[PDB]
Amino acid sequence: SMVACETLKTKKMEVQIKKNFPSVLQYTMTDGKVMYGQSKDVRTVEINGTNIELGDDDVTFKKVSDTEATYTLKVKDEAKKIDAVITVQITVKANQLHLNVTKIKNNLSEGIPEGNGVEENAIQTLSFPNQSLVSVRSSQENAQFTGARMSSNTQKPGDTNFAVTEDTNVTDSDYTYGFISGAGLSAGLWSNSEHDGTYVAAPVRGGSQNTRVYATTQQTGDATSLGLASAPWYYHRTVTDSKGKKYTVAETALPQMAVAIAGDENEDGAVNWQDGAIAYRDIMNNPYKSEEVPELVAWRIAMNFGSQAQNPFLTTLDNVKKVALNTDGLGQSVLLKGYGNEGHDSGHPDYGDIGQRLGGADDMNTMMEEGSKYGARFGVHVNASEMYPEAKAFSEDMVRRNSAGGLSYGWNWLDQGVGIDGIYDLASGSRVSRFADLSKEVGDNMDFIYLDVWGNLTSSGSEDSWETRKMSKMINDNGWRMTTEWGSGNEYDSTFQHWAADLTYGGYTSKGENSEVMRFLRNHQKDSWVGDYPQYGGAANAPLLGGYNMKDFEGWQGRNDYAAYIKNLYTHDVSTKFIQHFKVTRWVNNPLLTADNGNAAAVSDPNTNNGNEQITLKDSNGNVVVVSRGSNDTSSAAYRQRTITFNGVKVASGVVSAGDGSATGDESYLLPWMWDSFTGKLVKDSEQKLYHWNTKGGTTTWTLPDSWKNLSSVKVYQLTDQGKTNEQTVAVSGGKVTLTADAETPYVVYKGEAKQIQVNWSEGMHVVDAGFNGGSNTLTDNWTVSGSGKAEVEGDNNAMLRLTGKVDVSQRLTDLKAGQKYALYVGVDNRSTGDASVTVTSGGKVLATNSTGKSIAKNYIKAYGHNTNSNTENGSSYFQNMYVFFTAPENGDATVTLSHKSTDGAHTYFDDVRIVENQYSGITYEKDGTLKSLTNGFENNAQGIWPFVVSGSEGVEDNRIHLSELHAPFTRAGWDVKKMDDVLDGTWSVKVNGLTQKGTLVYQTIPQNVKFEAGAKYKVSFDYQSGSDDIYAIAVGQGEYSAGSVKLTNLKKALGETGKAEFELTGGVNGDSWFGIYSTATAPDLQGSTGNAQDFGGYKDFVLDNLKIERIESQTRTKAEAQDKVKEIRGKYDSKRAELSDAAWQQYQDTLVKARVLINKNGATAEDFTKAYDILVALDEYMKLKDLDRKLLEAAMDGQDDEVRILMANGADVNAADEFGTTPLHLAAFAGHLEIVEVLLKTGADVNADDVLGDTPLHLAAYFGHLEIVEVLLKDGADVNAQDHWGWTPLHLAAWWGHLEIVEVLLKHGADVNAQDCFGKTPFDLAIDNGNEDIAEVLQKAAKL
Amino acid sequence: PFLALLAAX
Ligand SMILES: [Cl-]
Ligand SMILES: [Cl-]
Ligand SMILES: [Cl-]
Ligand SMILES: [Cl-]
Ligand SMILES: [Mn+2]
Ligand SMILES: [Mn+2]
Ligand SMILES: [Mn+2]
Ligand SMILES: [Mn+2]
Repeated sequence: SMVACETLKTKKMEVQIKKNFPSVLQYTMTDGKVMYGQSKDVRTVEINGTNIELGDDDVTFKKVSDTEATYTLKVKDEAKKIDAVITVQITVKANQLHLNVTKIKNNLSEGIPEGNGVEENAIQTLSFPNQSLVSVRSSQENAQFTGARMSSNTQKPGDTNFAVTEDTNVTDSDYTYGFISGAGLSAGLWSNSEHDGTYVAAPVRGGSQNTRVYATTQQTGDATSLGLASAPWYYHRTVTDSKGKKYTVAETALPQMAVAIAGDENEDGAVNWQDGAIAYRDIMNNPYKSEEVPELVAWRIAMNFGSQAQNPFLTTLDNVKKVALNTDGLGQSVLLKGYGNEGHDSGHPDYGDIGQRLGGADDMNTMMEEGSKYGARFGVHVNASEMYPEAKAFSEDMVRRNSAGGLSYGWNWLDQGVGIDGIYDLASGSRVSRFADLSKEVGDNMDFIYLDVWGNLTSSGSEDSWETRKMSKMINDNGWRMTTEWGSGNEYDSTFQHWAADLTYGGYTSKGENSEVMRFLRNHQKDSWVGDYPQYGGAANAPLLGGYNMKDFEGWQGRNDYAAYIKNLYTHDVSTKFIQHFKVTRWVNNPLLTADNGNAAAVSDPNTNNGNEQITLKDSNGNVVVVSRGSNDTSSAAYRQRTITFNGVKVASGVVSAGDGSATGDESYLLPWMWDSFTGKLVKDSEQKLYHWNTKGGTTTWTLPDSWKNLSSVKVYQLTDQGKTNEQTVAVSGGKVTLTADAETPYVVYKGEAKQIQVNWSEGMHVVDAGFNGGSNTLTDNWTVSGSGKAEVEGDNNAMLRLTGKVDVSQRLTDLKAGQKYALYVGVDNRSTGDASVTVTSGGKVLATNSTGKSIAKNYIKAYGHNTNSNTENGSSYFQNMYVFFTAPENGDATVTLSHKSTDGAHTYFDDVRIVENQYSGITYEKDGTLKSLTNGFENNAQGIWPFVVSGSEGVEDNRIHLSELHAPFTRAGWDVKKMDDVLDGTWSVKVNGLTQKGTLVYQTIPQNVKFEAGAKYKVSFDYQSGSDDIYAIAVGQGEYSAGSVKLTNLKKALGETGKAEFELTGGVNGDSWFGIYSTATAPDLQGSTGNAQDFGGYKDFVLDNLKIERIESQTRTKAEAQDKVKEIRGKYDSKRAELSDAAWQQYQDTLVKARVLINKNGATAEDFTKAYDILVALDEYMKLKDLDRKLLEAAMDGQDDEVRILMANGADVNAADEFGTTPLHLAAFAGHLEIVEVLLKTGADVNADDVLGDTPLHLAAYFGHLEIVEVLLKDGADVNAQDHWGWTPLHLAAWWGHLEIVEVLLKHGADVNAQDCFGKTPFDLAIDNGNEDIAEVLQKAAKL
Repeated sequence: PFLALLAAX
């Protein structure tokens, strides 16, 4: 009663606690060992940064039971506006002691006012300065401290290990983790503190800097005592948004902290942080759903972008089944980047808007539900830092503004991104409500959230651990596992970092967590470490625990190589995941830790593995894994040699193939995969299996696990994208097996005969095997083939249907809704002159059909599986979607047929048969089945910009063309600095963002989408908005786009007000006519806008809506008029044979011969005579413009100034070019015709035009040395550092051709003197070979500056 | 006259 101390007891320890303060005097373990707490009378409580010392009257004590005591602390300071009552609980269980703040009463406040209003006098922070919950002294045997801080740098360890001596002096030294050891005991301190502090290396904030342990020294008699305390806790924090508005936000959780006292837990004869770390796992926070991390063998990204629907959800489910077959059912983790709105970086931050063109929430739920049966987990990429005007969440309150009141702009790509006010988004409850919208859609089906960019300071200048903890909480509260971008981010709750798992990003300073303490504690809970990537060195040079190496094959950054994806899983990820099924118990001889980097007391042992690195791991059943390094010397070939043992038996050995792709290794393994792909429980003894891999290929012998020792044989299967193949029965003798393996080929070993994993391809897709993933057998079991030709499944990467000759491939459609409207589209690449078709039939009769002749447009969709960088045939891909539209029959009898009509040997490729509900009804046909009219408001587009297809203005790219969406007023002209409407009519339009000055096609129709019959006339019209005059043009062409072979009509500015365009088109003789939008060489008028306003304004954009194409009546012609038109054309051009290109004459003869076929056919009609006449009229206007172009080239070359002015007035194109790209400007600059150069530039000639060799007019101005022409070109915007085919800048051609004063002019305008030719030649080296002495010394003076 | 035949001289 009078005694100022009490005792709490467990079966493991007795703790003496003080009655006048929640402090421990000491912990006494059952064996008599003692650990100190706070030996001194320290009664400090910090509130809001003010230290208050408590007296006897400020504390009441109550011993609740033998395991618990409660304290009531009166914490008061009138001068600092603090009057609080803190209730503190101390509880003990086993070797653990918990200290919890269970109640905080503020006497100076009524609470947080509604809506998170400011709470005056709020208790914002709380801590117990120098509480010393556990402590060690310099007088104790082997007294030491081990601490960890965040490091994303492979060369800078995050740990410190030092002896605690009389000279140790620290005051609130902060760490993520801190452990003290001394006198045979070790302990770590755990806290839920959101404090941010000291770190070793990190490129971002976002929870990277969370330090929760404070170490402080004090004198205890003649010894120095080092004590551990919790870092401060946030309670009711007051924050400010980007507009100056203040809020008080309640605590994420109440303050909590704990210690766990360890003896020699790993039984190795030494007591250090590792023993404390083993006990620490019993008290530490564990990231939500971290127990499934060892199961996630196959991580990858499935991408959608720019309205294209490259990866609809039901296709993602088929790719999950393909990976399940190839890995024998290992767990997967599929990150859906672009699951929402129009795709990736569209619709942020509308978390609940699931991409309707992908199949919406219904297909997403089917993919998640069915995928989970194959151990596949799914998650979505979200952004809480940047938003687009189209998102319904976009509002003035959501907008982050700068100190001047302007928008905090983000990135412009498809649309202009704007920063989100992170503090407003949290304190208003907006973000959590948007996550609730997504929760209503996915229920409990979704595994995780991937939070992009958090920590890069785009939402505010803070994004601290407190904000990150609340962000992770609102996500975990919906049943979602937390994952994020940056390697160092969110130490508290993240189970995956993209910049840790994908080792190629960021470089050596910005990878996963480089800490032995953190990885010892949590390797099994996260994919947030440093894997093998030897060019980074240090931590990335063959980590013994491996580390996740992530590759993709579904479009992310153009990644499409399935074989490389699977090879990578077996090379690094199977052993990494195997190791994660065990927890580290011992880690000695770490070569990254030295006396020089603050780790003199690092855990060492010369009697373990020759004094080289070794890690021991164990599971809860007592299974033991030992991972050993061959040598600790990085110069030794043995540094990268690793052996893995499972229960004393070797299961892996050798050097892994370098994680950076630089060198193949020799590693082989026979890993026992004992777990299921769901919760990771042990599978039944009979279905236990082994995975075999042999990097170089060959024969290796292995000792089987103990439970296999009495078998006489095993079954071995080679794993492919079809599952288990090539079964072999391999004898077992003396419990050993010998395996012959091909290089880099996976095998699975079973005790007896194994069954094939059952796969029903394309569930929910209305056809079986819509992606041709079922091998050759799919053409027997699923699709029916008929005809004399050939149908085969081709392609070692993304398999396709390949047709040759006359062949039909059919399949009945299932699960259609009778009477409902459907679109059916299929990817088609036709290399044949004969038609490739898609037909839907019902009871023998045709409901819908469509065809394409030879494909004319290459595929430039980077996230798509058959873009032109994927080699469908001959190093290209012309894959484009071909649509049919039908109403599902009442009889429920519908069949799709894919066919090749011609009997030639050329190929047709098909892939991804997609049957989708769709209400589009804008096509009308003539009685013959030809086009009568096509209208499109883009309101019912199944995907893409149909009837247009993205062209090559940006090469294979995540193309800056998509379907724009209405969200007034933010998407309309007049909001902020925006001058163009995103949408012209309804909710959707086709938008082109900033594709100015490309001098090439942006998008075009193709015949499979809109067929223009040979000789027929069509009126085409559309509504548009264009940012400036003549930046975009209407293009009309025939066949595959060829520069010079198209008709261009510049469009005038329509900025903020919708313009109307209309023109006529006559179909070309080959049925391959098209129209599109073209980016000219004309510079946009930015109207004095600067910075982000140049992109957000719309000056460089083009929006198109309400397309209308209609067949029109043409004046009727007789056979005689058509024949006379032939004679007129022949009289005008038959003589110009020599005056024409060999290709120009053949194109002329082709049109002529084909027009005559129409005229002279037996039974021809007035329609044929009219078509032949219209074809000849179009041919006439084309040949007449070609002649004016070559006459303008001749007049610019020969210096006929008057001829140039009159030729352009008649119709010569100022940007005309010969077969080799030589323009009139190239010709006048080379010839020295200054006035012609100026007139051409005034008319709109492209100053930076390239010829086939990359030579610009400025390059050609250096052959003779025209000084005045170089000045004019430079003044008009010529690139002074333009490099041609041989790497020569204009400076290299002037010095090589010996023209001194041109060089002087080039050097003045900013021609970088450091620039190197295709050889090792600077402009100085070019003058040495041509005697240009005065040039050499002049640029030598400029280079020294 | 583009670079090809110009270089050749
Ligand atoms: Cl070496
Ligand atoms: Cl090797
Ligand atoms: Cl072709
Ligand atoms: Cl459509
Ligand atoms: Mn030990
Ligand atoms: Mn396929
Ligand atoms: Mn529209
Ligand atoms: Mn958009």
